[PDB]
Amino acid sequence: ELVKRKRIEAIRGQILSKLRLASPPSEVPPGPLPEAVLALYNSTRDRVAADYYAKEVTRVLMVETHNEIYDKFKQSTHSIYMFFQTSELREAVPEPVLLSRAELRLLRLKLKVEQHVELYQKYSQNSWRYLSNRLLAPSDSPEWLSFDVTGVVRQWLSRGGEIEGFRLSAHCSCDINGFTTGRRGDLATIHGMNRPFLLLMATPLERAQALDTNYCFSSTEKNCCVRQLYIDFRKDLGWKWIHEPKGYHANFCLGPCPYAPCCVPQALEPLPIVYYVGRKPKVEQLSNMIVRSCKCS
Amino acid sequence: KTIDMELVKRKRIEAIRGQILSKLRLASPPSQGEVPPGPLPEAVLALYNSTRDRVAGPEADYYAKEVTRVLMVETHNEIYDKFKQSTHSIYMFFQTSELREAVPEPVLLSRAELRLLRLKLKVEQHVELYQKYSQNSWRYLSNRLLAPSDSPEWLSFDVTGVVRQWLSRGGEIEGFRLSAHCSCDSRDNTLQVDINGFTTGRRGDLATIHGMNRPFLLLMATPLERAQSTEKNCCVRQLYIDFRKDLGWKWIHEPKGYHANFCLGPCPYIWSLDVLALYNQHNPGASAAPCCVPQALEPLPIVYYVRKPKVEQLSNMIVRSCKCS
Amino acid sequence: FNLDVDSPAEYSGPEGSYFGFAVDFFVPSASSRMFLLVGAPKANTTQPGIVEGGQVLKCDWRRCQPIEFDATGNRDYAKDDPLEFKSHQWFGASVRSKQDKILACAPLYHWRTEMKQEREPVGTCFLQDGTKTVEYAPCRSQDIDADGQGFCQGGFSIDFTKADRVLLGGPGSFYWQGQLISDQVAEIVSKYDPNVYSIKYNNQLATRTAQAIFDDSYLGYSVAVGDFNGDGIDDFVSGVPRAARTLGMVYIYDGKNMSSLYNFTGEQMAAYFGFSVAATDINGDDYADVFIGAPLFMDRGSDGKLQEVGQVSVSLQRASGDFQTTKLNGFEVFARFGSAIAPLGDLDQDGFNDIAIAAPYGGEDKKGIVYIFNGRSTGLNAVPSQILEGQWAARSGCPPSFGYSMKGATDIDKNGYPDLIVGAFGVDRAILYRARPVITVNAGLEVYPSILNQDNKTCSLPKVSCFNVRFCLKADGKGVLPRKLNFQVELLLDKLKQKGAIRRALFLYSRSPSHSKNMTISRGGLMQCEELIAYLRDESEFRDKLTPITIFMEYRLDYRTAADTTGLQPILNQFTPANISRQAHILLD
Ligand SMILES: *[C@@H]1O[C@H](CO)[C@@H](O[C@@H]2O[C@H](CO)[C@@H](O[C@@H]3O[C@H](CO[C@H]4O[C@H](CO[C@H]5O[C@H](CO)[C@@H](O)[C@H](O)[C@@H]5O)[C@@H](O)[C@H](O[C@H]5O[C@H](CO)[C@@H](O)[C@H](O)[C@@H]5O)[C@@H]4O)[C@@H](O)[C@H](O[C@H]4O[C@H](CO)[C@@H](O)[C@H](O)[C@@H]4O)[C@@H]3O)[C@H](O)[C@H]2NC(C)=O)[C@H](O)[C@H]1NC(C)=O
Ligand SMILES: *[C@@H]1O[C@H](CO)[C@@H](O[C@@H]2O[C@H](CO)[C@@H](O[C@@H]3O[C@H](CO[C@H]4O[C@H](CO)[C@@H](O)[C@H](O)[C@@H]4O)[C@@H](O)[C@H](O[C@H]4O[C@H](CO)[C@@H](O)[C@H](O)[C@@H]4O[C@H]4O[C@H](CO)[C@@H](O)[C@H](O)[C@@H]4O)[C@@H]3O)[C@H](O)[C@H]2NC(C)=O)[C@H](O)[C@H]1NC(C)=O
Ligand SMILES: *[C@@H]1O[C@H](CO)[C@@H](O[C@@H]2O[C@H](CO)[C@@H](O[C@@H]3O[C@H](CO[C@H]4O[C@H](CO[C@H]5O[C@H](CO)[C@@H](O)[C@H](O)[C@@H]5O)[C@@H](O)[C@H](O)[C@@H]4O)[C@@H](O)[C@H](O[C@H]4O[C@H](CO)[C@@H](O)[C@H](O)[C@@H]4O)[C@@H]3O)[C@H](O)[C@H]2NC(C)=O)[C@H](O)[C@H]1NC(C)=O
Ligand SMILES: *[C@@H]1O[C@H](CO)[C@@H](O[C@@H]2O[C@H](CO)[C@@H](O[C@@H]3O[C@H](CO)[C@@H](O)[C@H](O[C@H]4O[C@H](CO)[C@@H](O)[C@H](O)[C@@H]4O)[C@@H]3O)[C@H](O)[C@H]2NC(C)=O)[C@H](O)[C@H]1NC(C)=O
Ligand SMILES: *[C@@H]1O[C@H](CO)[C@@H](O[C@@H]2O[C@H](CO)[C@@H](O[C@@H]3O[C@H](CO[C@H]4O[C@H](CO)[C@@H](O)[C@H](O)[C@@H]4O)[C@@H](O)[C@H](O)[C@@H]3O)[C@H](O)[C@H]2NC(C)=O)[C@H](O)[C@H]1NC(C)=O
Ligand SMILES: *[C@@H]1O[C@H](CO)[C@@H](O[C@@H]2O[C@H](CO)[C@@H](O[C@@H]3O[C@H](CO)[C@@H](O)[C@H](O)[C@@H]3O)[C@H](O)[C@H]2NC(C)=O)[C@H](O)[C@H]1NC(C)=O
Ligand SMILES: *[C@@H]1O[C@H](CO)[C@@H](O[C@@H]2O[C@H](CO)[C@@H](O)[C@H](O)[C@H]2NC(C)=O)[C@H](O)[C@H]1NC(C)=O
Ligand SMILES: *[C@@H]1O[C@H](CO)[C@@H](O)[C@H](O)[C@H]1NC(C)=O
Ligand SMILES: [Ca+2]
Ligand SMILES: [Ca+2]
Ligand SMILES: [Ca+2]
Ligand SMILES: [Ca+2]
Repeated sequence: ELVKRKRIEAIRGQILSKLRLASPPSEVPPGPLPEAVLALYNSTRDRVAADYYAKEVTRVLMVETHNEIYDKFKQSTHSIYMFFQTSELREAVPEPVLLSRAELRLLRLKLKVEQHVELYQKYSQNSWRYLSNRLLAPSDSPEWLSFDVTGVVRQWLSRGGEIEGFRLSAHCSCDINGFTTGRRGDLATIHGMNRPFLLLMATPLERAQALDTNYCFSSTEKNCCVRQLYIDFRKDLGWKWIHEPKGYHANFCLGPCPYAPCCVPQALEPLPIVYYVGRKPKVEQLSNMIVRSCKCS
Repeated sequence: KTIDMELVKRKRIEAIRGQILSKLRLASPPSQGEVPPGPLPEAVLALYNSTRDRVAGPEADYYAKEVTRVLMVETHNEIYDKFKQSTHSIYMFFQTSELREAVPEPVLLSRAELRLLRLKLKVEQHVELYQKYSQNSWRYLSNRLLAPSDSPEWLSFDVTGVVRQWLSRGGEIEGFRLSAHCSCDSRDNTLQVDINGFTTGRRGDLATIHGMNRPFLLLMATPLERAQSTEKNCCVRQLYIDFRKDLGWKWIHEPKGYHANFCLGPCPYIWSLDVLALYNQHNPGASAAPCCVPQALEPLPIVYYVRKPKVEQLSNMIVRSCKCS
Repeated sequence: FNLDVDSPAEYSGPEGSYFGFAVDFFVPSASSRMFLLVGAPKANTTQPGIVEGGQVLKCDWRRCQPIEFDATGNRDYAKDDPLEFKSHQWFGASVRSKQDKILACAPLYHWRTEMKQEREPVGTCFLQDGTKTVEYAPCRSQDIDADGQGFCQGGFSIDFTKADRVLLGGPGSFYWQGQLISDQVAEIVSKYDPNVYSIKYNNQLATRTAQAIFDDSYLGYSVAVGDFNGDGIDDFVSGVPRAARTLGMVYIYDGKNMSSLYNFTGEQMAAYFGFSVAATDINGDDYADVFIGAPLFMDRGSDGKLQEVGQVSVSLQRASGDFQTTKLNGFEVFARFGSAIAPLGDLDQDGFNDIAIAAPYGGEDKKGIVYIFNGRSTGLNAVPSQILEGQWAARSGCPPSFGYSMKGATDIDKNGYPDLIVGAFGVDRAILYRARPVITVNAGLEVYPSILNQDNKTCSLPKVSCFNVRFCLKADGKGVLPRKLNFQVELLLDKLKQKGAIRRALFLYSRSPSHSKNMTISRGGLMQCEELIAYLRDESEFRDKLTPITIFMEYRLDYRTAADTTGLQPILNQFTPANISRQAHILLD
């Protein structure tokens, strides 16, 4: 039982350090707490589809089919358009630098067959530019997906444009597909609750206010740094049976990791080799040989 | 914690020595008196030159993979008989008698990326890739946006799932198609990418070399010659942590407990008797000092009060697996 | 403000040798010891027949040891035909170090042409990467005479990039148009050949010759490195003090293909705009910022008379490509404020880099002054937080020149704070100032109740009008310091009454208007607070019920028990060290 008790005291010093806190804060309701944050908590645990500190998670719902979302679109039966207000975005995350992860999550209804989906971004309030792509699988139950639009949200908080949005059409074969119904509400949740919302994960102002060879070779670190090591086959191994290469930079991780945390590599790179087998030369590639980065875990 | 040496580097070298031999499933280096000194073909040098070119984009994944490549069929056969070349699409064709000869059994195939050669295209282009279905139909694969490279660029597309299906059928002829992006809901189309092609009209003595650098399918498979929890080693043990019971913290409403596991077990190397047998779990990193560290972690969302309730999510808390590196 | 002036390390070299003309740090392989690199360009060496060849000394933190860069004399081109002249070559005039690499140069090295018998000052450098010592003379070429690189004086100023490229300045190239040469360190040692006097490097980056109007410009007089075009490659900054018809300029070139990026121009004739330059991010935006010294800048006085005080311009780099430029004028006439500019790193570990600027001829007896300036969100603080004074009088000849060269941003004692070396070649001396740890203290004082009744008997006594005095104390630091900081706290009740008046307060059990308490508190943990009871005197004992009773709280540190193994005593942050006071009142009607 003594093995388990040491890690707990490291968790205590971790959580407080992740909150950048030395001590916990210093009430209501005697019943169940508000379901506005329980909707956030139920949306954060639902996963179907460097920076060790904490991120404050907040969400924002979309605009109904009212509020001028209709005089521009409405009828393209093979697409769905979603719009948001910037006056509420730059209030949850004031500075665009505080934003860390911004994934757009929707809600699927149709369970039969499969469809192919393309995602676009709003440009010039008329033009749409490509973003990402994802194929969909016939799941018998309602499934919850998510699209990482962090790079999009970050640029929108720097702009004073108080009106932005997204577009979700289907595949274009170069023929319209995807949304075979004209109600626009058969394939996804429109004008109802649980409607598409943009989940945000940013760092509070209270907080703000793993480098590789590019730092580990130019500086003399006393901590967990990746050290240089060139391995020769003829010199450090005595192997003349490997034609190419005849030496490479495998390197290694050496260094302490204090607040047993070890100096382990984080990023590794494969190595192609050339050797013969009797009379048959085989060009093979070994997986994970060159140590690039190093972490502490 | 005692002075430390430069022998740490030699501990890596002796761990690399046993590592290379284990990934090749070899006990001792092979014989080189059966190998002729001198001839180094430029056919295998193009393989090695394409593997060092890293285009940006379990137990069987730790061993070595025999890398072979196959060039495509020229436009002088079959590629002009139906469509030829147009501003709308670009067609590349391959055989199967050489695809199923470099990788005999479809299961041996691990990664098969199709690599091309870009020319300077400047500002912007968008490309969609397709696969040949039956003979008539084409289905979507992947897409990729293009960057203003002033120099010739080399790309690669992971079509492993396609090649594996091509190795299972005895289809003696296959191929790909390269069109561009389709702006729809309102209709637009065209392709502007310059890929190393045939240009159809280059003749003379140098014309023969103008078929080099043509699109080829790089293959990485496992040779046919190889084929084939009880806390003894470094395994992850169960541990359920309650906040009211193991911490005494009543200031966190949700959640009220989670499973924060841990890694327990030794990771040594180069032990007597030898081992070169169990090298995939004892020290797959070949480090001077392997530690039983977590490899995969999962974040944890939390709910706490301050008059403002803040929903936050902690990074790296739940330990899933444990490795030695 | 936190530089230790009480006990600085005094290093010395041979007299008359200009010991301290160039200073730098030395941090070799792994976690080893640290050293001071000091240049003495007029120092006699043991080289055969070489008078005042100069040397660079390795000093231990505490004897100094000469570094053997070259033991040989003058090589012969032929019999009775000397090839080079190492006498009076000023080796060690500029010293720059990167990890285990030490680069020293001889700007006054002359070399005889390989075509005829000349004596042309092309300059040469010696590089030591551990054991191997190589020569580096990129201006010792076949491009001879003043029209070429014959009078280049390569190595007049040097610096290192973060990508193992050397940056060399040559003010005399191309009839003193000047030239910047950059070579990869992998090529310098690999292509070195002691039998080749003109080595051509393929990856050499150099400012080629221009039109005759640009002659006599002195490009390469000073150098500094930093990224400016937002790519990741350290770019080349250099002062061109005689450019623009003696207005002075600073050229910025790309560190990849030697192309001009940005320009700065002096605003006064012959102000030597560009004598010294430095590049360090001062406002915490990861954009290196340009510091240009103009030690001969003359400003106008209050009386309408001109006065030479020197000027440094501070240019803040922005991502939009522009620069926010301000100007910092010197304090003393003829002090040549701005002669040397040394980035200090974060001297006080506040999150913003700081910088030092020297006036080598300021202060009493023109001994020398170094001013310390701190960074902030809006840039550099124009007012200095610390004044470094020279202690060494001028014997005869050159003035002490305290501050003429300096280098910072290296924590030589592993104390958590970067330290600073200051050279004074006129008295052959170098002085190490160690940064003292900075203690931030947050003191509190609560007085409840505020209103003391004339008869409120509550606390136990065989009972008089009494009240509770609660004072809290919390401290912390950011560096290498012990946990247990011993504080000495003094409290004085009713201080406003001078010694001799009628006092009205005194503690309950201490029976004394003052209470002393020795306080060990731990930094970082929690705030330690302590309560105690004091009472007011009876009504009939003093008719003075109008003089508000100020409770005074004073606090201090032991320093002696908070010092380090090296004897470095910490120091309080400067705007928030003071004691605090509150007050309670007796009312009526
Ligand atoms: C910040 O400020 C600084 C300082 O102002 C600035 O740096 C300078 O920028 C200016 C910008 O124009 C540069 O000026 C250019 O210089 C070019 C020089 O390089 C070539 O040209 C030489 C020209 O010879 C001169 O002399 C002869 C007589 O001898 C005369 O006939 C010519 O007309 C000319 O005046 C040329 O000789 C030289 O060639 C060398 O090598 C050959 C072998 O190949 C050898 O035979 C030669 O003997 C010589 O050794 C060299 O190649 C110049 O060409 C260029 O010309 C342009 O402008 C003119 C006038 O407008 C046009 O007519 C012409 O078509 C070109 O467009 C131009 O004058 C100056 O050199 C910079 N100084 C440096 C780098 O030190 C920065 O740019 C500023 N920063 C920013 C961001 O702007
Ligand atoms: C598969 O890949 C291998 C190597 O990975 C390749 O073998 C090599 O081919 C290249 C061809 O590109 C050869 O590189 C050439 O080298 C010569 C001279 O090199 C000497 O020195 C080397 C030591 O490094 C010796 O081993 C060698 O035997 C030679 O003695 C260069 O002159 C070539 O051209 C350069 O200069 C030109 C000017 O004439 C430039 O226009 C050109 O760009 C070349 O590069 C220069 O400019 C670059 C900037 O763009 C700069 O970065 C360079 O440093 C240089 O200054 C050419 O580089 C190489 O020697 C071969 N290796 C060996 C061991 O022989 C296989 O051919 C390849 N197989 C294929 C492609 O099928
Ligand atoms: C010697 O080296 C220098 C630099 O080391 C070379 O200078 C480079 O020139 C090229 C032009 O060939 C420039 O590329 C252009 O980029 C445009 C897009 O902007 C990008 O660059 C920005 C640079 O940073 C800016 O801010 C800094 C302040 O920090 C300023 O000082 C600087 O001047 C810039 O303003 C990035 O910040 C930005 O994010 C972008 O990434 C392109 O529009 C441009 O044209 C392209 O598109 C054309 C049609 O649209 C097409 O026809 C062209 O072929 C081209 O593809 C071009 O790409 C580099 O920006 C510039 N370097 C730097 C650091 O700015 C110099 O060319 C070289 N000389 C030789 C002989 O090799
Ligand atoms: C938000 O998240 C909370 C949890 O974080 C979630 O609470 C869930 O409530 C349901 C109850 O509807 C729990 O599921 C129940 O589990 C018990 C066994 O332990 C079953 O007996 C329950 O019976 C169901 O089946 C009936 C069939 O006739 C249904 O008619 C009936 O309605 C019951 O659903 C049921 O299986 C569930 O365990 C919790 N969640 C967790 C994690 O425990 C809440 O519903 C979420 N709210 C929203 C709006 O998303
Ligand atoms: C006559 O004199 C009496 C004694 O000199 C006075 O009695 C005092 O009355 C004040 C109320 O005005 C009390 O102040 C309160 O104290 C509580 C203490 O609770 C805290 O205790 C500890 C600190 O010791 C802390 O750790 C806890 O967490 C609590 O927070 C404060 O919480 C209140 O805010 C309030 O300030 C004095 O404590 C009390 N003195 C004594 C000795 O009990 C009386 O008021 C005088 N009459 C007058 C002026 O008319
Ligand atoms: C380094 O060593 C050199 C000698 O190797 C020292 O130079 C010497 O300097 C003194 C004056 O400081 C010279 O004395 C002079 O002699 C002439 C006669 O030739 C006389 O007329 C002058 O009035 C004066 O007394 C001496 O000649 C000269 N030595 C040589 C060989 O020229 C130099 O001072 C030393 N520097 C340091 C920093 O140690
Ligand atoms: C408590 O410390 C403060 C420091 O702020 C002392 O205030 C100084 O007062 C003298 C004259 O009263 C001034 O000349 C100084 O300029 C003040 N210091 C500052 C920083 O402004 C105060 O005197 C101290 N308390 C006692 C009783 O001496
Ligand atoms: C506290 O220490 C001081 C020395 O600074 C000493 O003079 C005094 O007597 C000590 N007082 C107590 C109560 O220990
Ligand atoms: Ca740069
Ligand atoms: Ca800056
Ligand atoms: Ca600072
Ligand atoms: Ca220090």
